[PDB]
Amino acid sequence: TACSECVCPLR
Amino acid sequence: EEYKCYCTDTYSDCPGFCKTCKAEFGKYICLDLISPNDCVK
Repeated sequence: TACSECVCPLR
Repeated sequence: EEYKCYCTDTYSDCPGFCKTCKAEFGKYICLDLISPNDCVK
């Protein structure tokens, strides 16, 4: 469990 | 999700997952890089 706002716009 | 997602959630203090952070506008900001899966919903 890291953060709820994960930045990753590029699967 | 991709190469290495970047944790940028905000908090009230450096979170155990984001030992590196900054308190701005009253909240915090994470600037770490981790991605053990798609995301934390």
